[PDB]
Amino acid sequence: AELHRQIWQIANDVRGSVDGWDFKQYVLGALFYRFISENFSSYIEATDDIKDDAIKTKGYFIYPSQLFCNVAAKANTNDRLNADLNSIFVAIESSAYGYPSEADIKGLFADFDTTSNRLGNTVKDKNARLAAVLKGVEGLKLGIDLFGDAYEFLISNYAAEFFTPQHVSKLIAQLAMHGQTHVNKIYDPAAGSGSLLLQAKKQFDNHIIEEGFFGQEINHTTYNLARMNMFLHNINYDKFDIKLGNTLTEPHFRDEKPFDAIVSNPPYSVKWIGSDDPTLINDERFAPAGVLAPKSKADFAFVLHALNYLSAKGRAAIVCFPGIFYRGGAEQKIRQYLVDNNYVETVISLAPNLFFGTTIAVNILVLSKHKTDTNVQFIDASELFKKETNNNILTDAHIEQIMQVFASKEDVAHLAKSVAFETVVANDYNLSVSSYVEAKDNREIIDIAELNAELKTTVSKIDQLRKDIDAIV
Amino acid sequence: SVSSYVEAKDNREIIDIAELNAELKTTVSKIDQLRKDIDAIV
Amino acid sequence: DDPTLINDERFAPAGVLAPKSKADFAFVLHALNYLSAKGRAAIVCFPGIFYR
Amino acid sequence: MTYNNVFDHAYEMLKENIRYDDIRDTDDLHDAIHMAADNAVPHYYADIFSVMASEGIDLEFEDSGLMPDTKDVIRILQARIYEQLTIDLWEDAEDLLNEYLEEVEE
Amino acid sequence: MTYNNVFDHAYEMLKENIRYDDIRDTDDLHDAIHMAADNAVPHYYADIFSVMASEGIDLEFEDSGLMPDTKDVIRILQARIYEQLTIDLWEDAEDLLNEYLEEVEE
Amino acid sequence: GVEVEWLPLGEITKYEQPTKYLVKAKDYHDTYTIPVLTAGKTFILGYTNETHGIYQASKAPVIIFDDFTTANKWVDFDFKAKSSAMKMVTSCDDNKTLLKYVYYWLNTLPSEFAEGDHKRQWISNYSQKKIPIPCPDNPEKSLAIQSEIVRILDKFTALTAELTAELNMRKKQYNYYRDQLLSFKEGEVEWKTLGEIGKWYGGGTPSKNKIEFWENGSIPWISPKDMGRTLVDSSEDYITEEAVLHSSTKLIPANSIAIVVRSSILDKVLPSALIKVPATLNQDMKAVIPHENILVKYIYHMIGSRGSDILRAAKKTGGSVASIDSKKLFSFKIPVPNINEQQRIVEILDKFDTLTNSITEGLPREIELRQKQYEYYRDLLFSF
Repeated sequence: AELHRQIWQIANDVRGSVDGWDFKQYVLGALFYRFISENFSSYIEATDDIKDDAIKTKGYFIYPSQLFCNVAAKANTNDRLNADLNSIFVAIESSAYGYPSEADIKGLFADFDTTSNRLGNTVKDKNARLAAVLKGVEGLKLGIDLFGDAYEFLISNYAAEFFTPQHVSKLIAQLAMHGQTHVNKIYDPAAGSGSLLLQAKKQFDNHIIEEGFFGQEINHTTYNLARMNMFLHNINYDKFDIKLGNTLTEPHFRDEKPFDAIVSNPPYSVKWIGSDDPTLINDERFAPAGVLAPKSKADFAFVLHALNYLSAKGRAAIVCFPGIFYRGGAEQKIRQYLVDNNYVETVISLAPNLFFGTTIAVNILVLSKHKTDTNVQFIDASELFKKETNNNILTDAHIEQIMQVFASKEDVAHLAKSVAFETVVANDYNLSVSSYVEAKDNREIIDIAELNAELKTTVSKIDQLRKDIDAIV
Repeated sequence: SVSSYVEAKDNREIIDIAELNAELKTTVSKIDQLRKDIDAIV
Repeated sequence: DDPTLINDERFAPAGVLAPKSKADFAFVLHALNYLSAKGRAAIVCFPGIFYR
Repeated sequence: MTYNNVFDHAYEMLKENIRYDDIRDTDDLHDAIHMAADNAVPHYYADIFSVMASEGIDLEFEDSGLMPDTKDVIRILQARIYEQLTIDLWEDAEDLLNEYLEEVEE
Repeated sequence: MTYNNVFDHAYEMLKENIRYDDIRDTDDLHDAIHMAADNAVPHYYADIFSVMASEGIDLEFEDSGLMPDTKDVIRILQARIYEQLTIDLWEDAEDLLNEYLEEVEE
Repeated sequence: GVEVEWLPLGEITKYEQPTKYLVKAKDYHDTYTIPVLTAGKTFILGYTNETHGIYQASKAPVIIFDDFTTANKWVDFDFKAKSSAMKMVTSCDDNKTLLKYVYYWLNTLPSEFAEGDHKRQWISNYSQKKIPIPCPDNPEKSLAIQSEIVRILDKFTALTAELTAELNMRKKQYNYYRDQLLSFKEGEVEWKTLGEIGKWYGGGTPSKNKIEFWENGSIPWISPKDMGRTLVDSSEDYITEEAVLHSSTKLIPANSIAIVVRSSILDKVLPSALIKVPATLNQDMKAVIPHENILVKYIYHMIGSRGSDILRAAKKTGGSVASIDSKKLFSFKIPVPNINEQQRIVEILDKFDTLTNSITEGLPREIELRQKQYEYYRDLLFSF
């Protein structure tokens, strides 16, 4: 785009030419180091120094330790490292990431900068490689809040295996919002990356600041990129945490809180053996379920985790699988427990694909604790221009169609509508029976196609006649 | 190979023994036209 | 050629060399050097030769 | 991601549908095979092609009625996965009927 | 076995057909692309599915005339490989014409 | 029918899975005998029909295809296969159903059956309900008043079957009848080489990255996905008039013909069509215009009759997905007679295939319109 395209090209130059999972770590370290280089400069110049020195304060060091918590030195940054091009040797960054990550006092979010590993074959191959890589990194066009914006595509460089497409982020943001300007936001089990966590409050920071962003995820490098994701995008410091571990086996905080909004995105085949092998039969959140979740359908364990941590003022916004009729005897009654009260507010389907090789659409379940109580299944399949989302990725106003459907129970022909509570007690509580409104219904007329066919047969008779005449040349 | 490829599974048809067969098909088809046209009115 | 394989003994009367991705017939020009007057070679190839 | 990886998920969902539904019929549990094996197929592109590049499965059908005669190549591959898994779960159901229903007597 | 592995063989056979035939025409060298790119596709099952599981290539055609409307799924995959390689060799031939024919002046 | 009541489907219906199958033999050539009936086009090649645990397909059950579809319906005609996903529908009661009747009624509800989008199994849903039944006239005259209407439906299904049979025999006899006439011509007709009848044009293909060259336009584009027809007047693709700046194409006149040279031949018969608009075609096929000594219909029907030998002439060209060379397609001689033996015999063979060929001036205008109004007569007859 405007500067998406130029920095896009200069950054996609760096991707060559081997498996990018390993040297993407060096790319992350270089861009993270440059963001530190300019963030700490933006603090200390708020016009003195173009370049710095090695000061020995230990008090002026410890003032941003409680305030920004990136305390290495003054002159160990990327604007100051560019004097040392191909600096022998490569792993001085392994020293240059250690003393900023001392971080015992206070409030670390450290034990974190182990991205830049050591491979490599020898030390000089690493030296020439990171010299060329830092040459390409500093060679990026700087310009100033958009500096992590190309880093957006750096989190989606693999997805053109599981992060988010941005229209879904804006959808779940506009479904968790709004009208609940109260403590707090936000909580996230199966956080993945902080992409879907971003555009809710990054657009709506001026709405209200309330509290921190609460994440938890499994994979270690995904844990690292997630905990740098909201770091690089000019978000604050204090309670913006992602913990490590399975959210099912290790949820915390238990006490904090019945929240006001949560977002998530679960992957398929995140299984766990029921029902149960662990002590989650006797937990604090699956006693509402009664029967518990089976192995290969571990998605609804997240939504039974969801009603634990949510207040009746607040609402939910999560996503699920369309691959459902009843999901065994141990989940038909779980869908019965979901529809047993007005737990579910709305459900919204999408259109295939507009993803990265799925190729099917998704379910989107929006929940609260609020009595109306009609299970309004406001699905959509067209449109939903599901070919490409590049129609104004900043402000599409495509959710304005959905928010307009969200306004007051829109009974729109060839679109979903407000369906009753006991319209779905007749079905086996599926999604969607209603509505799927009846396109391409075509029928005919008695006599129009037959006097035509009579004229066609009279053409065929004279065809037979000059067939019989022209048997002799 | 092009050579030799000696002339297996090669087939032709018949000139005019199948035209009076299709003509008998059409003489069935005339009363088929009539059985559609009469039964088109209930 | 970059190497000396133009002037080798198994390529004395034949013709110009075999390129890189179509290196099948280098084995068969290697073949009929290592054969007597009496016996015979039995080699296998891709079908898709028009003239390659 | 081999064929055995998908076969393990289909195996465990078959054990779910036999176990927690407590069905003691061959035909209804083969309808449960129609439930479970269709729900155990992968959905990513590369996760399908990794099973297709693995052993066990071949390219060609036996019933061409599983093929939509169109550009839907991934539907054809998914139907081949479904067919191989339904054959293996014919054998697996004929095992697990007399393996499991003798076990649940208590 | 990525897409780039097959693209390197097609690249080198294109350089052969431009180089050792010494053709200075766009259309005849695109017929040489029709020669070389069709001869650089793999033939093993897993070596095709590894390229299909790799990046670059997608599933869907642009011309459905490359598809034999039948059970020949591997022909469809091979035609998709051929189509992606012919597009990349459109770009590669428009590079290597003015890259190579300026070089051979001696 | 005096009394009409709606009844559930599964009340008078026995549904069953197919029996156990192991029918993966490695060769199932046409020398065998069983009809292997599948979904879509309901015929794959034969197999030996006895002692395989075969269900043997007795006097009138019906089937359903398939998982994800539940819409394809075929009469089990005489005695056929059980082809490994044929889920069987029959009836316990025999004195009411006569389940070719419920075959004739099951295809009357396109409401849910025209929506195949998601991955589900729908067995219980059509297993429930509904059906219109002449109950409570049972068993006195329930099927007796159904006899007239099943006579209507059976004669009309017979109309469709005989039209397909006479179209088959018409195309068979016509394909060989093109070539006692007009062939082996003597004596002696000039064996004029192709390409000496007119400067025919190659083709050309733009790259499809530029949206300005691709999004709009009115010049018709010819690709072999749009081919396989006869007498193409337009196609799916219209290309931009600006895009001929770098299309590498030639604008051909409005009485042209076109011929595929890629991947249609080397397996089956190459198609051809009279292209009537000034259009452009791709790299993968060729445009033929003849020059003034002729009628273009004569060259068209000449190639359309001699296709089975001009595919033989340069058949292999290696084991490629690429195909027949340009030179051996260029170097074939066709008999080109005097002017009196062009227009008369081409009006003969042109009137004959403008009897046959789709669509306008053809038999499908009869056939699909009969199908449409047959379905509408079914829907009009089946109300209360």
